[PDB]
Amino acid sequence: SKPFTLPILTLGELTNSRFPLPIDVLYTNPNESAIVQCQNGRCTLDGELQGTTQLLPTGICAFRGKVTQQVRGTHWNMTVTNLNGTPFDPTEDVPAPLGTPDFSGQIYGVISQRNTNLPANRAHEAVIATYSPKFTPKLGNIQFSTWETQDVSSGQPTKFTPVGLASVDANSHFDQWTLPSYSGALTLNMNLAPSVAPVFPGECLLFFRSFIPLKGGYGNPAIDCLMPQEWVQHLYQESAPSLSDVALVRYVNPETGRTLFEAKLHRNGFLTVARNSAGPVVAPTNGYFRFDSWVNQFYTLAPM
Amino acid sequence: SKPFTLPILTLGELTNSRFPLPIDVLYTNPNESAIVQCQNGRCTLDGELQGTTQLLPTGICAFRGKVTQQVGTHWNMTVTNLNGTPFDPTEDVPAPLGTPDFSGQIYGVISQRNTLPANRAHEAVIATYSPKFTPKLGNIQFSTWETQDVSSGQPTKFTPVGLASVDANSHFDQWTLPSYSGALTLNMNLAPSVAPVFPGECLLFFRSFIPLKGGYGNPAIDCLMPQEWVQHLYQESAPSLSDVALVRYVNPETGRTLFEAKLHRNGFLTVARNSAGPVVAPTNGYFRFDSWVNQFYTLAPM
Amino acid sequence: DVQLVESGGGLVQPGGSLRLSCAASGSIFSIYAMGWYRQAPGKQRELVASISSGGGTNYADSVKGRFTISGDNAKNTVYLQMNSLKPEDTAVYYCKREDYSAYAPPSGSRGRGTQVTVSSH
Amino acid sequence: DVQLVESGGGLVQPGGSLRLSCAASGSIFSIYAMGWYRQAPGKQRELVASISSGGGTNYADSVKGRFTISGDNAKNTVYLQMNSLKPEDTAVYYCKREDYSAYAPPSGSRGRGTQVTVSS
Repeated sequence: SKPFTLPILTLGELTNSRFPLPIDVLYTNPNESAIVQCQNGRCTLDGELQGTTQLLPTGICAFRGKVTQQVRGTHWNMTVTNLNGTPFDPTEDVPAPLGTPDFSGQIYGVISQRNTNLPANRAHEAVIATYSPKFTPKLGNIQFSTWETQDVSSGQPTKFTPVGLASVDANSHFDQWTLPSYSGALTLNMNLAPSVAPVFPGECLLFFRSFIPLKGGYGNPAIDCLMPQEWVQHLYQESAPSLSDVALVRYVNPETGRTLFEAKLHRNGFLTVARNSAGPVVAPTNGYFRFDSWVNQFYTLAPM
Repeated sequence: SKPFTLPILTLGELTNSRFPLPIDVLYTNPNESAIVQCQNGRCTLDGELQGTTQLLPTGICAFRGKVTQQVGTHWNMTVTNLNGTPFDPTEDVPAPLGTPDFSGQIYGVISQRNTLPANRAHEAVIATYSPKFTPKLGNIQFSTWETQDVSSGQPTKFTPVGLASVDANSHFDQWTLPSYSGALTLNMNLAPSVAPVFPGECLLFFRSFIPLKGGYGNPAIDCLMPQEWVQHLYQESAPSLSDVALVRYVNPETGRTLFEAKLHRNGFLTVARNSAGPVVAPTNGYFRFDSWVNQFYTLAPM
Repeated sequence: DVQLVESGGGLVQPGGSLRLSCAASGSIFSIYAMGWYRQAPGKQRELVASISSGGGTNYADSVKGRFTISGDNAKNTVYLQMNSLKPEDTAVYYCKREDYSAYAPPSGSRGRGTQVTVSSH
Repeated sequence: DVQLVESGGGLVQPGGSLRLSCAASGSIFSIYAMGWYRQAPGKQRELVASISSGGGTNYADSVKGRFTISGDNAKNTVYLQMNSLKPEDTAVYYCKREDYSAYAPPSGSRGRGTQVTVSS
């Protein structure tokens, strides 16, 4: 009969659960036509992790494994393991190794190696195209490209540290709501966290939005997550039984005690608000969500 | 009086608070000669952040600001607070929160988004031992392999990845603090040094291995408490009921106590151990808070 | 353990107006939603209007613009102002309340209902 | 409150041995530490030996190797086996217990003490 709670961390004290970034703004977009079915940052209110969601902030969009060999530039093939170093078992009921990126694009980062007295080391910038046919993490194998042409070692322990995107040009295929093909071509994704949507008229999804760095080119790309990584960590530990399908939360200014607005926090781990407008939410950065009650569909959210 | 608690996260579900890394092993070194006074990952048991400690995992050893000019290829950068507000040197902190708390050549990526905006990113190195490393004065320097493609007066972010080198001339020492105001000025508002005050006891560390850009080595970063503990203690703000909390490292699968430790009120662990090196323990183990004790309690040998 | 006392039922000339009131007492919670359902003769129950403690309101499309729901929190009472009534609004009107808690599932209560008849006769 | 019942005091021939016992009852907690202090004539209080619920033990340097402390948890009792006693061990021996909780500060109790005389 443990009471349900949320972290009392403010917006400026929260981290994106789909990419290692601080939360920048709250965001809505009712006109979104795409299916919202991200796999990272997915956790039920009673603490069940879903999709490819794991607890470490360092784990998000990260890869561990070993380069097997070199294969449009300098490309490398890499077997991927679980983040804890154990081999990935494709027969597990997960879409891909936990922490695998859940969107289409050219993910920019650093590949580093420490060889199996003192071991030798190297690190270089790298790009992983998650839309590519050779992106098959569910099969335990992915590909990455480097500006560096030769200084990558085969058969040695390898780590990918995500930094941002390589590009958001048309030919870079950045779409945050398009899932990768985890097993590659002509196979379907499996064990996916369910899609999310508002089921009541006048409501839209509320996102925690972070802006993502770019290696080059023009753009201000953003990543929207359903719940911050701190919420995932919190919900998992508490494992508080959900007493309805919807928790009523209020976004509160602690300095004034004023309720800026209220939202529904749904069982599958996402928020909805009564808002017609799209774009960022004008609110103080020291604001936070407060859990006030378990409600049902008879409760109607006040307009935002 | 709100009860004191710890996160029930296991060792493999924890992150280093001095560098953005997963916790790899528990570690002791009784023969350590250096003074242990790290500034990140510092939090009292009742939730008071100290040193340069802030809550975001993305904030650890990160910098935010603007490049002023070029000075290999070196660049000068004014540093702000991580939330984008200007750093006020008169605040009672050693440096902007998140500032690196050790000597070395920190390797990472500098990225810029112009005030659709243009973008660029390049690998960079920050020498924290350098005279021109003055975050307390709102100014630091970084070097790049790239010779020209860095823009002045544009918003700049540093994403830490690892170390550039641990060679002798790279001056890596995890227990040597930077000179935050540079030469001939003393660090101020530092989190206090930590040590065992009881014979037969040594510090217990959460150890993470840190990547290298090149060269030979297996360098590690030891923190007093993982970042998740900092976040947890800060939110709870539970009153400390004595000066030492007794914690047990528990195997949840078997219910067995592997060992016990003292969690000191200033936020660090000690154990009764004669040996140095990693601690042989399951990675699904976790620390469990069992009671508030005092100096009359003697820890069982590890 | 919540009690609802309804009032304001009766016969009304078409084009006229009526005001329904529902007062809640007993084990009520600060967070709640109160509303009205109706059952027309030879028909099933349908939502008319509801109001929530946060200030949100919900209306059936059939009564939008004619009916207004509101509340006086001091009296723990909600009101249904029914204007521009037509014969098709003839029904039994039921008061419904959901009481919400952080520590328990939602708890529901309902009223006995009041007859509202709209006719020229 | 907690009560401590001491026993085992008296006169002992030098080189001989003595066993002290302290039994705790009342509002005791599962996590604890029990120990002995002593006060020699014309001297101040000193720690002799203590034992903690986790199994850790602490000894004064003056009695290391001669004295052994132990406990029987079923009886909530600790024992001090004092071997190879010498005249300088002559003192009043006091039992001390600290009871520990997750929800309260440490609570202390103490015993009346027993006289141990080593001579002739």
